[PDB]
Amino acid sequence: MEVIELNKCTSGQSFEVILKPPSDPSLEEIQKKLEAAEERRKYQEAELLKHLAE
Amino acid sequence: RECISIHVGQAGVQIGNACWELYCLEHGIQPDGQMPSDKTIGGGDDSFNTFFSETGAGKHVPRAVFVDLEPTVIDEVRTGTYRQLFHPEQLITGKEDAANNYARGHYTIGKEIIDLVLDRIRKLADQCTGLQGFLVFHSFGGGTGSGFTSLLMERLSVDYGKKSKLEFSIYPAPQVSTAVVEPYNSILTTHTTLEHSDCAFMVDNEAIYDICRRNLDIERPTYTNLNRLISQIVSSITASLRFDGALNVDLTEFQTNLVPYPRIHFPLATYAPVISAEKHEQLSVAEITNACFEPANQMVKCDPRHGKYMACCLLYRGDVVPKDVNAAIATIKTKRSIQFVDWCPTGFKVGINYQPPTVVPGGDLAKVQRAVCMLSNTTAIAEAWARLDHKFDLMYAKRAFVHWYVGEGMEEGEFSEAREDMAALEKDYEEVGVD
Amino acid sequence: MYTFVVRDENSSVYAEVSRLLLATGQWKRLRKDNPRFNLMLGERNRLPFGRLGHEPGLVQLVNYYRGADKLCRKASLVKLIKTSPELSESCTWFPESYVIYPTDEREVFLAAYNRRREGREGNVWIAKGILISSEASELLDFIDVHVIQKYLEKPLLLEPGHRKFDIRSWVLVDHLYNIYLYREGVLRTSPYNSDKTCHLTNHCIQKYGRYEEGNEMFFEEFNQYLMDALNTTLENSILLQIKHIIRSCLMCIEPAISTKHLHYQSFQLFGFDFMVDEELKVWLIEVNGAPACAQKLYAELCQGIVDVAISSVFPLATSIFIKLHH
Amino acid sequence: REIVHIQAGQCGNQIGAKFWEVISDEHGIDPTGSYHGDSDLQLERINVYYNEATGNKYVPRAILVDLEPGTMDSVRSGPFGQIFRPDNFVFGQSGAGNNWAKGHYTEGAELVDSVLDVVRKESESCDCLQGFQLTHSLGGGTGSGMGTLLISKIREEYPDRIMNTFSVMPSPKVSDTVVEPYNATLSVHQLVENTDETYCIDNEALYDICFRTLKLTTPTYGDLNHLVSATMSGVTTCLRFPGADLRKLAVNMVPFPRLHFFMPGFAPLTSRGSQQYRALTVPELTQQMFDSKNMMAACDPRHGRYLTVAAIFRGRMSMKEVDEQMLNVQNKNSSYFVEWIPNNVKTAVCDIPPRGLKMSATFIGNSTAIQELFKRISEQFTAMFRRKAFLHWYTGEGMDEMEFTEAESNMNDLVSEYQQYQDATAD
Ligand SMILES: C=C/C=C\[C@H](C)[C@@H]1OC(=O)/C=C\C=C\[C@@H](C)[C@@H](O)C[C@H](O)/C=C\[C@H](C)[C@H](O)[C@@H](C)C[C@@H](C)CC[C@@H](O)[C@@H]1C
Ligand SMILES: Nc1nc2c(ncn2[C@@H]2O[C@H](COP(=O)(O)OP(=O)(O)OP(=O)(O)O)[C@@H](O)[C@H]2O)c(=O)[nH]1
Ligand SMILES: Nc1ncnc2c1ncn2[C@@H]1O[C@H](COP(=O)(O)OP(=O)(O)CP(=O)(O)O)[C@@H](O)[C@H]1O
Ligand SMILES: Nc1nc2c(ncn2[C@@H]2O[C@H](COP(=O)(O)OP(=O)(O)O)[C@@H](O)[C@H]2O)c(=O)[nH]1
Ligand SMILES: [Ca+2]
Ligand SMILES: [Ca+2]
Ligand SMILES: [Mg+2]
Ligand SMILES: [Mg+2]
Repeated sequence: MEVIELNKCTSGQSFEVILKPPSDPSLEEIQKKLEAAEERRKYQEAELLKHLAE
Repeated sequence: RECISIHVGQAGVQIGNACWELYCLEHGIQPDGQMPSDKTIGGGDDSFNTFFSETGAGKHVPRAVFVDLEPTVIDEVRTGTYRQLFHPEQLITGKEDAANNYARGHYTIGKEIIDLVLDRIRKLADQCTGLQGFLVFHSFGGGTGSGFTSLLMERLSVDYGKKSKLEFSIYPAPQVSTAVVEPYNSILTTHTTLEHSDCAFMVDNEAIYDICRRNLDIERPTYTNLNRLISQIVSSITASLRFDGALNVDLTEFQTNLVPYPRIHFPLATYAPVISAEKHEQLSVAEITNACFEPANQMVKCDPRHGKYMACCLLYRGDVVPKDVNAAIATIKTKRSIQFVDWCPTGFKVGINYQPPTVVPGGDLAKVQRAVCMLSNTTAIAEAWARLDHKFDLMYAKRAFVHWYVGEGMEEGEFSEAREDMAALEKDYEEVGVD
Repeated sequence: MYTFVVRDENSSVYAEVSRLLLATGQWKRLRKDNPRFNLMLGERNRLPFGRLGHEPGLVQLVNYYRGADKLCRKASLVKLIKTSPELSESCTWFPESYVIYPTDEREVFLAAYNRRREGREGNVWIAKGILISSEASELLDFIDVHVIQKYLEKPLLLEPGHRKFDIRSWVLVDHLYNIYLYREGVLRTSPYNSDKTCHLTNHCIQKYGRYEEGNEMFFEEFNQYLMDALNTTLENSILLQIKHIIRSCLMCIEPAISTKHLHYQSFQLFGFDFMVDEELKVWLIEVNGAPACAQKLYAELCQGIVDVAISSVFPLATSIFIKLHH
Repeated sequence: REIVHIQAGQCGNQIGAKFWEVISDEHGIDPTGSYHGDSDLQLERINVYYNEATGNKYVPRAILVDLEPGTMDSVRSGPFGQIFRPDNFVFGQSGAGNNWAKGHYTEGAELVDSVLDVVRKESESCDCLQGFQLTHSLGGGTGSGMGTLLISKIREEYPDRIMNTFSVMPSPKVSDTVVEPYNATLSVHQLVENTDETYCIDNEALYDICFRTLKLTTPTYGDLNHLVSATMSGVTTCLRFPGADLRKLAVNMVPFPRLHFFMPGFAPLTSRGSQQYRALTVPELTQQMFDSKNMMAACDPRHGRYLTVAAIFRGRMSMKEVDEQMLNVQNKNSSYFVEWIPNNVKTAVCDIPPRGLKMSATFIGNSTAIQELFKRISEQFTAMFRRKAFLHWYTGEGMDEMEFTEAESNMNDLVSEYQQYQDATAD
């Protein structure tokens, strides 16, 4: 074993125990997606209202 | 260096309530906001000020925003014991919720409330001389927790590009859920949030439920039961930011210590001991450390023996000295199955905070003299993605319930894109972990 | 009543355990993908262990130990014995073996081979699609993952006939990790010529049958032969050693695979393969995780599985096993 | 939050009236609209169904519709008839002659704007309207024809609100006129398109429960309606008491837009033979609830498979015991739940039981068995239509035969849809 980096604050302590060494979308793009969703909802509504008017 | 908490949806809000209540007990903050030990009135930059700012009358105000698309859960906050703690701007409610529909939380209602939320978050940011980043609490299965949270996280990457974002996420469990569509919402929100979260702590309600039945002997746990136990885990995970310490004292250290690969950013949490307050025998450092390798004590049920560790971190509260930890570590490594990936060092980062855990008076959890929360990045947690992915696959092959999401303006293609991203996530875990 | 599913349509044994369950009127078989089962008679490969033990209110049991391949892959068994502190020094019942890929021991194999031929010792090995040969180059050209294992040149030969053999023992490990050795074993038998037929005893590499029906000989007789031929018993000369090897292998991996304190439960039926040399010393050959049975023994043994591994968890409204202790 | 309730035609207003009697009682609202209960739990979610009038008077958010005045008069005279807002009775004088065309196109058209006026006024005072609920029959003319006209006009004015119905299906066993199959087939067409959740109440099942289980020799519509009001009280407990808005319920109960026709059930169903006072255990409640003899659509659940199942328990009982029995029955009926909707049986508990019962249970199932109800209607419809029997009553109101063909074609399509999902496996 190997115990390193022992820090002793007044509220406790911390240290590392070693046991073996080894071996984005912009704001506009987000807006496009949301408005796209809005338009598909609005299209679907318009079909409904048109169908009801019939 | 300040931290801003964001509580999204019913699960995030109610867990946020349990956490801030616990914080106040731990820091000596009365319900009315006053903090007698804080001898610097209306100022100072002590350790606990990373979570609380101060008014001129001496009030200690959480650095928190609560958002929900429906007002009845946030009304609890407005009327609870610690109501006097918050101000109205920090509480944001809509009129009607996402109906467990990710598409409704993200597209339909999200689009309409995000700028208000970002504005209210901006108002806390401007109070911070050195903002660290955000801790985001939410369910996977709620329409709001899943759908609005992923919108928020995208926008937080845009507005606070250089800030860390951590997640505490409630993973769905049929024992304490009435919904059938949570596998959809879960995948949809993980796919969209993945690039934008630095480190996410998943809590499986199944595990919390079973720890409450077994350890606390509660025939049928309530959310209040589940949230008090969760808030112990959150508190011990965040104590390093709120108390004088050297381990995990800023959000970026979480990523540094637990996350070698950006996508594999879901540590397994394990807590001990959980002791019924009605009881008791007081466990040793070696015993509670040994408990951290018991699947029964994990926040997500899975079997770490059949995966590989990439990193591992032990957080002790209470009467613990380093010599005890090392002897206990030495012993367990000769007994237990523990295999790190060959390209990581086999080791533990240990932090001890001398203040023993705090409990809600009259709650079901016994006050103990020492406890430990182990944070380990295991490939074994991939079991939970496989479970979730399989439930998704079962409904999705018949397109069951899909019309509800499409009807909110989502494209069917987003299900596939999300699912294929999760398939790659599972492939990533296998590569890291199997021979 | 109890429910189970079936997902290995080729399981010789569990097809019979499935039929017995049905005969008790208290088990019913759901389609193979129904998730609300008490028992899974699961698939040999890719068994979805990580989806077990998350059905509300359901106690779930499966007939394979996740992780047991470490003993039933010929390659894995070798690394386990070599690198397990519990077996490394202590293993005097396993032939000298080496892993060799077409973490590799090509250089170490050649080191012990030089000792052998140079010392003029017996230097015949068997790599395993098997090939027994005495020249090291003749073996490797065949391998281009196999293991190369020292071929036992002085095997115990049954008489008359001068015939090789092997011993299969069936081992059931229940959810509590009791180790149950089935009272019945079989010999599988070949004359030995110091032509892969008298050198390979597999039941397929033979199929012949004049000495014993089906080239298989059971313990009642093999004991009598040892008494008549060698003034010893099956228990003293061989079975003590078999019980010790089973316990060593299975106790070794118990911490890695035990399902106590786990959210689902495991049992598994194993077939250990053994060799006996002419000094009545016993040698573990391989461990089979998906064994068939002797036609004669299917009945008794499949009822033992239900009695000891299944009904032990889902009870219904003498003993054929030897319990190997801890 | 708020629901607007509509009841249309004879059957709709009679069942509607009992429902308001029952739940008014459960909420401690006396016949004058004054509150006299004993628990905050009664008032916690009272606005979902009641408006508040000055002086802590609670007025049902209910619209009463009909084309002749008889049943409306009888309601005003009934027990809680004073409780209804006078302006909310909307009615004509012609009647609809048990004729869908008259309810939907000729007599009904005349009266529908007046109903939409009352609906608007009730909507406008809602803090946040969840949706609408309509009770009606499908065999008559006003409930069936005007009712579905109303739903169409509500959807046009409120396209993004939930629309649910409690719909009494006809059966020859409890029949008023021979044209019922026509009226119901024309209505199912509308319902397939314009409701989010329809509770199918089959008068045949109601009758058989009263006859075979309740041991009632000669049931009355009063009897049937008591069963229906208890069931309506059960399914809406999760809306009226702490526990679920209409949309979140539909999202988790309706996996495909067209298959939203539910089979309700109630328990206990027992004979009053000195058994009525016997405490009923949680096992008894749960076994009954899933028994065929307890379901109010004459459909054998064993003949199909459940897509989703909601079970609501009422009273003070072991929540532990409840889970144990719900799980036990899923293991029994493992065969009857589709395997491609994980965890599709869900349970709620509410401590406030119905008046006069220590505990009760209401069952709500989305079962492919319901296909049997629609194919029965289809068969009866076809027997008459192939000979154009009784068609002149409809063509004389301006309808063409082609509209009958479309409705029949639409219902048979629905039946084949249930059949597909009954045979679908995860394989
Ligand atoms: C004829 C049986 C009457 C009572 C039973 C002994 C039993 O309740 C019981 O054991 C005990 C109490 C029931 C109290 C409530 C509910 C009250 O509405 C009952 C009503 O007064 C009785 C009969 C009405 C006028 C109808 O004829 C009937 C069809 C309604 C339906 C809800 C009854 C189902 C039974 O299983 C019931 C719940
Ligand atoms: N542990 C815990 N889980 C909760 C809590 N509240 C809800 N859940 C779980 O969260 C999921 C439901 O999501 P919610 O958070 O209620 O939904 P939401 O984010 O409010 O979104 P909508 O209601 O759909 O608009 C289910 O899995 C519940 O079990 C809570 O307080 N604690
Ligand atoms: N080291 C050794 N010395 C002598 N004979 C050996 C040997 N290793 C293997 N054999 C012989 O070769 C046969 C096959 O061995 P092995 O079990 O390794 O192959 P296999 O797995 O394909 C057959 P099975 O699974 O049925 O046991 C054995 O029955 C045995 O007689
Ligand atoms: N259960 C029940 N069914 C009824 C009642 N009244 C009528 N029915 C049935 O409803 C259908 C007739 O519709 P009805 O409501 O009388 O015609 P409407 O007034 O024009 O809507 C037939 O199926 C009748 O059996 C009632 O009070 N209860
Ligand atoms: Ca201060
Ligand atoms: Ca083999
Ligand atoms: Mg909510
Ligand atoms: Mg009538």
